[PDB]
Amino acid sequence: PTFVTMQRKKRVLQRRLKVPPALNQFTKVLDRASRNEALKLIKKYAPETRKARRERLQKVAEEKKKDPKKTVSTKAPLAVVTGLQEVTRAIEKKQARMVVIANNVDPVELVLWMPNLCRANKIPYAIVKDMARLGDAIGRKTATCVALTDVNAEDEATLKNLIRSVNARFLSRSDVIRRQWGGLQLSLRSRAELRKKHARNAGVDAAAIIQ
Amino acid sequence: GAFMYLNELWKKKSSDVMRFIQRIRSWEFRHQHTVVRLRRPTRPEKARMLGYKTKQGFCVFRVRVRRGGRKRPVHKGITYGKPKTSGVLGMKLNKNNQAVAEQRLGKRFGNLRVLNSYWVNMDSTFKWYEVIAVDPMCKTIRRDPRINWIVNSVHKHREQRGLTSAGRKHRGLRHKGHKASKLRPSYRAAWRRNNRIVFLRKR
Amino acid sequence: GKTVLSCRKGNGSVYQVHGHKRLGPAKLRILDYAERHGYMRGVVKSIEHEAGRGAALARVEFRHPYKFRRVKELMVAPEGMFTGQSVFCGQKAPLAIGNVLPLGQITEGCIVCNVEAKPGDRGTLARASGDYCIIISHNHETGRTRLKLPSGQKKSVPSTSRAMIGIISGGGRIEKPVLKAGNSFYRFRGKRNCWPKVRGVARNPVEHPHGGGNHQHIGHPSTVSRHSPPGQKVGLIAARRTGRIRGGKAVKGAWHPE
RNA sequence: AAUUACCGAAUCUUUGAACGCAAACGGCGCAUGGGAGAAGCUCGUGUCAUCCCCGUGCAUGCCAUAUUCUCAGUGUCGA
RNA sequence: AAGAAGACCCUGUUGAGUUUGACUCCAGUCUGGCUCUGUGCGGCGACAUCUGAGGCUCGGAACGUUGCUUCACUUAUCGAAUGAAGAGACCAAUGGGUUGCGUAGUCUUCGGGCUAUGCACCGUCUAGGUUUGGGAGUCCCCUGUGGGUACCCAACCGUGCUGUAAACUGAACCAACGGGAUUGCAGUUCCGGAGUCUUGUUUCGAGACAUCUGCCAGAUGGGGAGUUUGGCUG
RNA sequence: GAUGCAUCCAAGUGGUGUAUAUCGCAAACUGAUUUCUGCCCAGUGCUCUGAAUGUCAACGUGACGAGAUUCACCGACGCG
RNA sequence: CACGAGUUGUUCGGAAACUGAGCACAACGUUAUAUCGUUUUGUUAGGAAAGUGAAGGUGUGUCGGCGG
RNA sequence: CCAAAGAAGGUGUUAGCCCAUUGAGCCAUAAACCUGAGCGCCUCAUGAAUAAGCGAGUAGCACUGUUUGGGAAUGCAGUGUCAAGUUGGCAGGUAUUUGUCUGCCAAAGUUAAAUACAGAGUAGGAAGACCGAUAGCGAACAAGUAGCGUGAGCGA
RNA sequence: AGACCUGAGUGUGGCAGGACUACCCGCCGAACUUAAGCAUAUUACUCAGCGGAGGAAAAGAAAACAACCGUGAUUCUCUCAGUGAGCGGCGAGCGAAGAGGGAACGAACUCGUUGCCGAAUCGGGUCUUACAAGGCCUUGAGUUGUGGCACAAAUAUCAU
Ligand SMILES: [K+]
Ligand SMILES: [K+]
Ligand SMILES: [K+]
Ligand SMILES: [K+]
Ligand SMILES: [K+]
Ligand SMILES: [K+]
Ligand SMILES: [Mg+2]
Ligand SMILES: [Mg+2]
Ligand SMILES: [Mg+2]
Ligand SMILES: [Mg+2]
Ligand SMILES: [Mg+2]
Ligand SMILES: [Mg+2]
Ligand SMILES: [Mg+2]
Ligand SMILES: [Mg+2]
Ligand SMILES: [Mg+2]
Ligand SMILES: [Mg+2]
Ligand SMILES: [Mg+2]
Ligand SMILES: [Mg+2]
Ligand SMILES: [Mg+2]
Ligand SMILES: [Mg+2]
Ligand SMILES: [Mg+2]
Ligand SMILES: [Mg+2]
Ligand SMILES: [Mg+2]
Ligand SMILES: [Mg+2]
Ligand SMILES: [Mg+2]
Ligand SMILES: [Mg+2]
Ligand SMILES: [Mg+2]
Ligand SMILES: [Mg+2]
Ligand SMILES: [Mg+2]
Ligand SMILES: [Mg+2]
Ligand SMILES: [Mg+2]
Ligand SMILES: [Mg+2]
Ligand SMILES: [Mg+2]
Ligand SMILES: [Mg+2]
Ligand SMILES: [Mg+2]
Ligand SMILES: [Mg+2]
Ligand SMILES: [Mg+2]
Ligand SMILES: [Mg+2]
Ligand SMILES: [Mg+2]
Ligand SMILES: [Mg+2]
Ligand SMILES: [Mg+2]
Ligand SMILES: [Mg+2]
Ligand SMILES: [Mg+2]
Ligand SMILES: [Mg+2]
Ligand SMILES: [Mg+2]
Ligand SMILES: [Mg+2]
Ligand SMILES: [Mg+2]
Ligand SMILES: [Mg+2]
Ligand SMILES: [Mg+2]
Ligand SMILES: [Mg+2]
Ligand SMILES: [Mg+2]
Ligand SMILES: [Mg+2]
Ligand SMILES: [Mg+2]
Ligand SMILES: [Mg+2]
Ligand SMILES: [Mg+2]
Ligand SMILES: [Mg+2]
Ligand SMILES: [Mg+2]
Ligand SMILES: [Mg+2]
Ligand SMILES: [Mg+2]
Ligand SMILES: [Mg+2]
Ligand SMILES: [Mg+2]
Ligand SMILES: [Mg+2]
Ligand SMILES: [Mg+2]
Ligand SMILES: [Mg+2]
Ligand SMILES: [Mg+2]
Ligand SMILES: [Mg+2]
Ligand SMILES: [Mg+2]
Ligand code: NA
Ligand code: NA
Repeated sequence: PTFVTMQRKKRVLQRRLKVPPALNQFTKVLDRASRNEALKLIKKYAPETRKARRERLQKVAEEKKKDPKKTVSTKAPLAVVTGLQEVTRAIEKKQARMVVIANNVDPVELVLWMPNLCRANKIPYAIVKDMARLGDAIGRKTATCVALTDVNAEDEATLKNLIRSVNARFLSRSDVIRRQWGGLQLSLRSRAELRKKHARNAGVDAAAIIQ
Repeated sequence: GAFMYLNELWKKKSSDVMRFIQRIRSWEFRHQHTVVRLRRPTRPEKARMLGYKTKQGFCVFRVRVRRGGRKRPVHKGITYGKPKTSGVLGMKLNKNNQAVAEQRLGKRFGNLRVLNSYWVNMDSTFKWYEVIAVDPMCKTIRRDPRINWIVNSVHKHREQRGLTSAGRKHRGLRHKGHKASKLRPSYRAAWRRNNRIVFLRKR
Repeated sequence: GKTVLSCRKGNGSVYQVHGHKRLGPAKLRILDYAERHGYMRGVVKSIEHEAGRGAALARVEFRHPYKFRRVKELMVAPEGMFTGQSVFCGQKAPLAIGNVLPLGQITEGCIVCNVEAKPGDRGTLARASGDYCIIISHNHETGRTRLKLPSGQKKSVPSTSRAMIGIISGGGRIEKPVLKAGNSFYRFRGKRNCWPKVRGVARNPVEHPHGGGNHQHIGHPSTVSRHSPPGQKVGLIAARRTGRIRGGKAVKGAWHPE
């Protein structure tokens, strides 16, 4: 079917051409081990579902219905920041300890600028393999980005170790990331054709050497 | 907010990264149909400015139009009458291509109402416009005060009457005052004002 | 004026091929895997005449390489092909008349017909009756074979293109004088509506550039430019020379630097 | 139950955008409801094969939707 | 005499058919530029910075950028074919892989990278041909007949290869069989018989040109359109 | 010699000769056979070479000027 | 002209139910505009247009053979 | 004799009083419409007592074409090229480069009335210094009828 | 295994197609004719053609006029004005705008953006006499952003 051919051909054209660094940086993702650790932490601080939020809100009114003179907070428990608008505000306000960004957002212009914004505010960040896996951690279908603003005491060590790991791959490698182009990758048949051609003409010009 | 970064990124259309993104998309759109339904807009920041919302009853379609000047459809390129009307290849359509794209979409799908449209990509032979359409029978549309107006029958096929933003553009309606006196409220209306012979009862 | 007849025929209409009673396009078998790596054996079932074509046609029965059924392809018969003959098509086919071989497997000087201009086009060159190509040489560096076309032109094609060994049957057809308008009538009955031919000077000036005059004459040179628009491009189109050819008929067509 | 006038309740053949498929054919279907059935089986009553009659659904496109229906992809992942 | 507001001739600032070296133009054709339009290796210039060494001319790099151009390439594109029916590799890089480890430099946010350069992985199986090691089984019925044994491994080539090398008309499908689980035999199974893999393209040819697409520009252009083709005058 | 020639068409992945492939297709002239078909390329057509071979656009390149403007160079068929 | 009548089919002709020169619905493309183009050289459409079903497994109905 | 009625139709000749008309007023009502945003009930809503930005293949500009009274270009279209936002941008009707002033803030959307009905319809009404059966609509009448043409149409 | 991205099949609930077309909106678009000829011009941004609505349509809340002592969305009327504007083989011809007197007018609002919030949002079931602008439930949609508050007619809003 036409859509099957086009999605396969689209992948080919994204490796044959010369990919500018602003796009090639999204193919250089965090390693599998730290990606699993990051998603595990995000899952632990997942936002409360519709059911949980409703029960908490109803209980608050019970306190207020008891004594209307006093005041009871309606704030949600500590959780990761989700949504492009809210994650962006957390970065600009410099509240996020670490940002997790997905690498397959289409259109990519939604998050193409985010690694530069995180670098400009010296906020640790990482680029991970799937926006669907990011959604599973927060209990949604997909998620463009997730920001952590704070964690509990027992998880501070994990967050600090996580920050060090993502800093090695992304924040400390800013000079490499800003300059590394991608693409220009030959096909297997083209590579094999080039390999066999060199092997055919390996020692043809030997007699032209004085030595 | 995040809009500002999205908006300023789309102002660097000639940069290395944006040309690469558009080159891939233009190649993909070349191998698609003239009219294609999308789940989400390719430019959510641009679509929202033009009235799109992520609600039930909002639909986005990508429409393709062929580029170039209009060729007069005369047999064998033979015209008659005065030589002033002898041109075949050099005349231009008095309607812009964005308005043509909206009219093709609205004429094909009569159950929808065309709201607005925007430029997404170009190519040597094709121009792509994404058109925002609204379903008038949807309950979400019918109960939303911000979009309720489009249900009324006076807005049926408003793109065929040049009432959209692109239609207003080629009507000269972006201008007021001394730059638009002869075309307001329309060219025909001003012509009627200036050319009807008036017979007062006592003259 | 009015539309010239030569331009009117581009609409088709009553000037199209008389395709009824034709057996279909004549082609070699598809350049499949068996052809590319081994050979396929077929049996000539019949030799038939098709209306409008001088050369005889052959129905060759092959087995389906993948399914349990027969194929029964139809190709232009070379001279000497007979019913019950075994036909070999493929890489390993022996050099014999009626066999189809890759051009790179055919020796210098072998006479071939039904030559593929492009690999896999199922035969496009040397197909008219009595016609054939002559293989000049092969070049193993670039994988191209050079052949002499029936018009005398020299052309190079990929060595993977297939050719049939022999000459096309039905030669000598043009050497018999027709002798009768009725015989010309039956000849074009199977081809198309193009006969009889009325001279342009015999038409009226509204219809043809050559029409009109108190004498039947072309009042202007009959050699016309290559850039003249349709309706003006009648006569001798872009002629390099005119008059009787003396001392050798040069090869006609356009010069190719190859 | 006069006859007029007006209008809330009804009827409304074959068609036609005409839309199950066609058409100088009052033609021919696939589903699902019925009806009549002097053959056959059953005790003139029941039931009823083939045949016949009637109702409803059945064009294409688009939108929304699925107690969250069934799928496809050398798309991206994850086991 | 009738039949028709002379058909000949002239006039009108009335036409129309046709022609062309009329006037003014339009399609078509061709041509240039831009664009479509990508990668890498060179060559020849221009500019910039600095220098010649003779008598404004001429010659140098070395860092950059760029106007043309050679060659190699492939993903845009174009041309064919096919029921998109068997591509390439395994034969191994100037290859990919932090969903590997070293060495030497050079950076670091101290977490780890970047440049070269090794090693190891991805990663591998074969018809046939030639010649190196190894082990291992003619018998029944009557001179005849029937059944059966003359193998595996390794290296080299080869490259996916069970049939034809003068042709006269055949049949072939919906698997046997062997393993692994659940003496032999039979169920439900996978496995191979029918090799595996995919930085991916249906295949072939061409290929960043081509008129391939649009735009701008110029020639040509009764093929076609519109119009004109004075006046005086025995 | 098919990415062809002729050519339809307002336009496309459009159309015809072409279900074809030089013993073919398309365009002209003459007009069976027989015997022949002389001279002329100055003219007008058609057709084929110069790498500076003059001129002819747009685009490009540089320069004076505050800039519009202007100037110089480059520039293909075609004509010569 | 007026009034009143007449046309009877399992097998006759047509249709149900064939293909031909051909047409052009869908699909796709084009056009400011579909009222345009393609649509038989085995044959639509960048094209996922088959709702039909060998054999099995699993129940029912008409048989068969075996032993109890 | 009536007239708050003289009003024009009908009736066998010219009618205020022969008939019907011509007025207060009476009766009946789906919803909608109007009325301390009419007035109750339940339900649901609801009023009063510190910095940042503001619409991009868009506006411009070039070429071509068209349109305009718009004239070194009034709008628009195609292609090429394509911004600003650090007193920014647009307009200020002779092109350019400067620096002062004035007004306004494009490139997203809705909106009643006053206006049209130059060969339309529905339900009603009021008329005319108009025509008066070769007139006035083609049609005062079984008129878009009869009839004609293959047809588009023509048409008493 | 599964996910979500893209794309299909079917069921369920709907909508489009045609008619009308006087007026109105968008495109396309002549020629007769006038110039005592004719090509620019004129007829005319008209007829014919193709689309699309409504009781009207379109326009409409200043990137507007002006240059004043200033006016203040749109539309229409008289006038400006057949113009000491302008366009034009500067020929034939063509040709508006601001201001002023009036009609109308309760005339103004919404989104995007920016800040502060953030699923408070939408559908679908179900209940209340109720396909409630209501309660409850709902992964179904939606965080690739639905809604809320404040942006010069403004100067807090949010609980009581
Ligand atoms: K003929
Ligand atoms: K004839
Ligand atoms: K002549
Ligand atoms: K002849
Ligand atoms: K058609
Ligand atoms: K005009
Ligand atoms: Mg959130
Ligand atoms: Mg004309
Ligand atoms: Mg006005
Ligand atoms: Mg006026
Ligand atoms: Mg007037
Ligand atoms: Mg014709
Ligand atoms: Mg003749
Ligand atoms: Mg004659
Ligand atoms: Mg002629
Ligand atoms: Mg003659
Ligand atoms: Mg002659
Ligand atoms: Mg029907
Ligand atoms: Mg139908
Ligand atoms: Mg998969
Ligand atoms: Mg006379
Ligand atoms: Mg006369
Ligand atoms: Mg006259
Ligand atoms: Mg005179
Ligand atoms: Mg005539
Ligand atoms: Mg001409
Ligand atoms: Mg002429
Ligand atoms: Mg005279
Ligand atoms: Mg052809
Ligand atoms: Mg001749
Ligand atoms: Mg002779
Ligand atoms: Mg001569
Ligand atoms: Mg000559
Ligand atoms: Mg210049
Ligand atoms: Mg009679
Ligand atoms: Mg009778
Ligand atoms: Mg065809
Ligand atoms: Mg047929
Ligand atoms: Mg068919
Ligand atoms: Mg096809
Ligand atoms: Mg009276
Ligand atoms: Mg009364
Ligand atoms: Mg009240
Ligand atoms: Mg703005
Ligand atoms: Mg622009
Ligand atoms: Mg004009
Ligand atoms: Mg202009
Ligand atoms: Mg212009
Ligand atoms: Mg409006
Ligand atoms: Mg009166
Ligand atoms: Mg009369
Ligand atoms: Mg009359
Ligand atoms: Mg009459
Ligand atoms: Mg007139
Ligand atoms: Mg005149
Ligand atoms: Mg005159
Ligand atoms: Mg005249
Ligand atoms: Mg009209
Ligand atoms: Mg009104
Ligand atoms: Mg309106
Ligand atoms: Mg005003
Ligand atoms: Mg005056
Ligand atoms: Mg005018
Ligand atoms: Mg006023
Ligand atoms: Mg006024
Ligand atoms: Mg509810
Ligand atoms: Mg919002
Ligand atoms: Na044909
Ligand atoms: Na009432």
